[PDB]
Amino acid sequence: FEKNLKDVSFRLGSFNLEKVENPAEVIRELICYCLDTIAENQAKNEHL
Amino acid sequence: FEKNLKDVSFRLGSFNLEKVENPAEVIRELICYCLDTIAENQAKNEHL
Repeated sequence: FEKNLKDVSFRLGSFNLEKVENPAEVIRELICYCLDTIAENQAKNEHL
Repeated sequence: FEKNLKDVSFRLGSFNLEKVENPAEVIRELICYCLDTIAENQAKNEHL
């Protein structure tokens, strides 16, 4: 990825990543994080 | 699906599902809505 400016452009960062075997387990943890973090905030929103 | 009491399960209903042809895509939509629903209730929390 790079920081694009008005008619000049320069390098920001890069990762030589290495993928993994579990598309599902990854997506599960992402969804579970959201649904938990959602729910805790609606509890706080009631209390406040 | 079923409800359990009197130490046994009791069917409440049934569905014909169909396996979905575009799996990763409806998953995309779902995690977008969840990331929104975090951010929305988080914004309400800060205000409260």
